Amino acid sequence: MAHSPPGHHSVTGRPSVNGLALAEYVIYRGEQAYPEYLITYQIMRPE
Amino acid sequence: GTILIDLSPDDKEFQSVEEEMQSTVREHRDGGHAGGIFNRYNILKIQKVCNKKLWERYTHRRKEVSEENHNHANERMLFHGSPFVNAIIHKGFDERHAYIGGMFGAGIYFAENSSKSNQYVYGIGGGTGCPVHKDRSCYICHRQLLFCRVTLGKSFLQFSA
Ligand SMILES: O=c1[nH]c(-c2ccc3n[nH]cc3c2)nc2ccccc12
Ligand SMILES: [Zn+2]
Repeated sequence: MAHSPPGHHSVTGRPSVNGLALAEYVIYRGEQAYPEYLITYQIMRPE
Repeated sequence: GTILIDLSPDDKEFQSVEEEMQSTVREHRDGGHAGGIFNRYNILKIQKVCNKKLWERYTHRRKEVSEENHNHANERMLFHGSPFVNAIIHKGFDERHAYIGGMFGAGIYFAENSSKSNQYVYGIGGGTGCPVHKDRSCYICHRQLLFCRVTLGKSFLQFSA
């Protein structure tokens, strides 16, 4: 893995074209996330 | 060390996690190529992931980050999709779970949009789709996402397409 930018713990990817997109985030240390919920699902075919 | 506890659909915790999953679906610029064509999910199960060692690893790091950032962990709840979700829940996140070729460098990527993480369930770009039918838009096969607690601390803001 890379390092975070100096003086930062993560990167925020702010969407700047698609006005409907929400943010995406990057961490560089595995210890900075805990997998709290496991969700089992199907995608649904639109009507 | 990991145990999985089923949540009941009647539990407020199941309901609030389902709502986050459903309400953060969006359309994607690939027309559904990677993740499939859908507006919503059929949630089959939600389980709490309980691992004392992994939790302590997380909270230890959270305190370090917090003390470097005026007592602010900047903790978020975010989605993660990966072919390795079964390894993550048993061993935690590490360098093997990084997106080496990601837009923001080799790190572990998380999304606010559940449908963004859904694009990675079968690999980068949806890989070859589901194991059974090789269909990235499979409506039959069962998928898994993680809804994760993530410490951002001081986050570097990247404006981007
Ligand atoms: O949930 C995500 N997983 C992944 C992901 C997960 C595991 C991977 N292994 N190799 C590449 C990966 C990408 N990338 C994302 C990028 C942006 C937003 C969310 C995600
Ligand atoms: Zn399938």
